[PDB]
Amino acid sequence: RIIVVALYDYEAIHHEDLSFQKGDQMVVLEESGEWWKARSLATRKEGYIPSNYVARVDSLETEEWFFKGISRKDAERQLLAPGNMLGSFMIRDSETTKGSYSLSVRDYDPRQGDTVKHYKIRTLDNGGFYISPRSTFSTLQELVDHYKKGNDGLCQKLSVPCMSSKPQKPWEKDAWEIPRESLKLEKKLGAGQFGEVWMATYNKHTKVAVKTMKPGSMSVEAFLAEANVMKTLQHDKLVKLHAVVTKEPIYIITEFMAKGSLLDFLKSDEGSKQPLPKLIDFSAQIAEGMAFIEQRNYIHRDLRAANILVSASLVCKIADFGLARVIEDNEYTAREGAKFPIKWTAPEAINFGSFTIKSDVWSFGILLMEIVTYGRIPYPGMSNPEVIRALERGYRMPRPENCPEELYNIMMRCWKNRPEERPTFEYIQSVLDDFYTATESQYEEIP
Ligand SMILES: CNC(=O)[C@H](CC(C)C)N[C@H]1CC[C@H](n2cc(-c3ccc(Oc4ccccc4)cc3)c3c(N)ncnc32)CC1
Repeated sequence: RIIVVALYDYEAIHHEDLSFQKGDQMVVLEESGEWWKARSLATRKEGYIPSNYVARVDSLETEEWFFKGISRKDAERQLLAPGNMLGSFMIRDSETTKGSYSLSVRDYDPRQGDTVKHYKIRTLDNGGFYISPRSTFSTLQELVDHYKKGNDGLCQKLSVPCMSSKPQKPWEKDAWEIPRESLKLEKKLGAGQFGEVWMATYNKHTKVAVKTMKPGSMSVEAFLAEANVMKTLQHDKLVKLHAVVTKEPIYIITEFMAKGSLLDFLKSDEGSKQPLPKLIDFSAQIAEGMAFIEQRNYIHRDLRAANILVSASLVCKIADFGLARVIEDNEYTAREGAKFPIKWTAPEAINFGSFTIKSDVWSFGILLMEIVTYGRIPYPGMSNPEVIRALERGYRMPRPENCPEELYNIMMRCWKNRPEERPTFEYIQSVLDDFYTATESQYEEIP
């Protein structure tokens, strides 16, 4: 008997889904995938449930102020989102002390502006918790109630839990290769060289995006082989690949991203007004996604701002990872013109077809420049031959206005002519994640 309790409200969408009042209790039967088979004790109706809507009855996951499965950086982004107030907080699993916890608190001061401060919650050997030795607690709930009453050494008195929203429904069971009839294409979002993108509805209940590839552009078997790898590249900063239609014209079904391409967003009324530290955060998010791709020994091949998508909450997600590999070169695709962009591509990829994670690093440097110029064409005033010849002679784009020198230094590292001399995305991710807090302590040393 493994027992869980519902967190959010969820109703039937598929064959056998159940009732989810905000506080119903159930027993887990099976645990394969993100959909769990389970039986309820309330009115005892049965079927399948979304695992991310439930939580173990004795676990901290039931608490409003506990955020399971997020990082320190995630925590900071979430707390700094609009709608949160001074003293907004969360408790999360510690990233640097396994089994222990961390408290993250939204702070403000006129010098540093909006920040998030982090505290180590230590566990007592015989039970309980403390941040400072003079104030111990039997439960994390007692700790929270204590610091809601007064700061007692913290940067702020705790106010309310970090705002959150009901998570995405997990994708339907075993609906990887889906029938084309399951999709109603509702709005064409754009047309490109080798296909179109539509907003669509999947089986009357789920909003998705559908990339519709032109006949002649891809092979079903080649595409599917690659797509079966793509779908496993699951990370908060990569766009989620839900499903495919494995018949020409091949369809690629992904999560819908409300603010479209980062390139378009940077050139929009709203995006053109993002302050520099937000631009840096965008850059960090993309680098986190690319560090994942690097860790997974994968290659993007066409990294640039056009292929970054932006969510309604301004989360950046990498799209089209690996796709260029399975776009075919034939009479059909040739009729369009110009497969990959010279100004974004590493010289060894151009010259020899050597695409690697290091040519992606080169491209990332170009993307950084796209970001800090709000979407300007790379190498303004230069033709493609001019770019290639200048690069060969050690020319690189100069630092533009409103670009921190350290950011430009990262670009210059990305643009080493020898690929082995370019940094790892693991390195880039670390320097961008800590861009403004490099000389600052990890956690607050509270007395
Ligand atoms: C004037 N501006 C325009 O015309 C610009 C295009 C320019 C920025 C170049 N117009 C474009 C701007 C991006 C728009 N777009 C593309 C995708 C997408 C991307 C990749 C997908 O497939 C994948 C394949 C492999 C791995 C991951 C995903 C699926 C959907 C997408 C989405 N999921 N949600 C929302 N908008 C999306 C479409 C119209």
